[PDB]
Amino acid sequence: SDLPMPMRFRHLKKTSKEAVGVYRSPIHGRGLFCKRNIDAGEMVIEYAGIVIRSILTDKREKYYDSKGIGSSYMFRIDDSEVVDATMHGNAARFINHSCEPNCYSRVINIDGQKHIVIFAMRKIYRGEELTYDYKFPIEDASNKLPCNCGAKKCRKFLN
Amino acid sequence: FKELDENVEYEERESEFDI
Amino acid sequence: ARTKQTAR
Amino acid sequence: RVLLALHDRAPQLKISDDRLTVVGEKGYSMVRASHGVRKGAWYFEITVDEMPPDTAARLGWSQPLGNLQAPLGYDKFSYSWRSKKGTKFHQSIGKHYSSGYGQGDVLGFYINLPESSEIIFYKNGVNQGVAYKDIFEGVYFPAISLYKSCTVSINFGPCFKYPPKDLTYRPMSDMG
Ligand SMILES: Nc1ncnc2c1ncn2[C@@H]1O[C@H](CSCC[C@H](N)C(=O)O)[C@@H](O)[C@H]1O
Ligand SMILES: [Zn+2]
Repeated sequence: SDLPMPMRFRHLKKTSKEAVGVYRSPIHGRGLFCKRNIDAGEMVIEYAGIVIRSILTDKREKYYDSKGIGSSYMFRIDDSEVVDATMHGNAARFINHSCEPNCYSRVINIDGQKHIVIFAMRKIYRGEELTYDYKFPIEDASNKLPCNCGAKKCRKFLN
Repeated sequence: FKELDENVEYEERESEFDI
Repeated sequence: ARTKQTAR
Repeated sequence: RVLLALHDRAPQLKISDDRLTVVGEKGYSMVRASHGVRKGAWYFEITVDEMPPDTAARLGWSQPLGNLQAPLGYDKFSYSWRSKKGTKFHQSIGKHYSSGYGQGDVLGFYINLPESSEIIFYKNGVNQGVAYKDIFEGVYFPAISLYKSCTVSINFGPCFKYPPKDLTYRPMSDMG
């Protein structure tokens, strides 16, 4: 059968420091790179941060532009919770977006609390840069970030 | 940012939503 | 409220 | 239940199975408690069970980033009270605070973090004066550092040996 999810998760914590590394990316700035081959469906890294109620996102975003931070590191769990990695987080902050991603995100349930965990969509080999579809909500023509993932089937924008 | 390894749950103060 | 998402 | 922390400790410290007594080993090394505080007024006690010749202790509060292999008060993350001469140490600067404490003394540690922040140390129930005012913002843990093989024992509450007079607080045991 399958491994109990909370064991998978501890194993993730223990090994993810050794499988991934932060380097400069051809996609944008810095990113997360695979350091040893990861099999498909294996946990890669958790999107660690501060778990806040959904009603606190809009207040925090405004105070984030009072500090002039460019990018947003808030990553939504469900309708009522969001992980805020802006000031507190791990290497998963650097995972860039792609339209041909090798990773996907999903929410998991461990002891009542919920975590966002990045899973290997395929077998990923060493030297690859780890990416997932950010799935930003579409916006209008203004406040539109072009996408430089280099994919043959790029959407040309993050949103 | 400050590096972190497990999730921390934000503990709101009583006056969290106040002006 | 531009948060990354798990699904639409 | 609030104890001395299991992993968050220098590994050379000899901690007892109860997780409330600790012996030192060689150079100054730290151990924090399992629980910390972010707001309010909190208190705990430390008893110096045994302080052999050429042994010292620096006790107080630390943020999670305080260096485990350094005396309490070595960096910006911790404020300490030294058994030798009663000196107070923060960011490795020691200043005149009070008289020293030794074997048998029961020491008191008060912190206040209102939502005006203060650190006050007690010697057998007696206020030794305010040590630090308007301290850094963060989570503060009870912390012990020892220089050589002294023994101390920590008491988080609910009942303290020398409850300070006219001071309002909650025992750290409330955190558990
Ligand atoms: N595919 C992509 N093309 C261009 N920029 C991208 C991108 N994916 C992510 N980014 C940028 O990276 C930010 C997310 S934080 C991700 C880490 C970032 N690359 C860094 O060097 O720190 C977004 O705000 C976006 O501006
Ligand atoms: Zn693209």
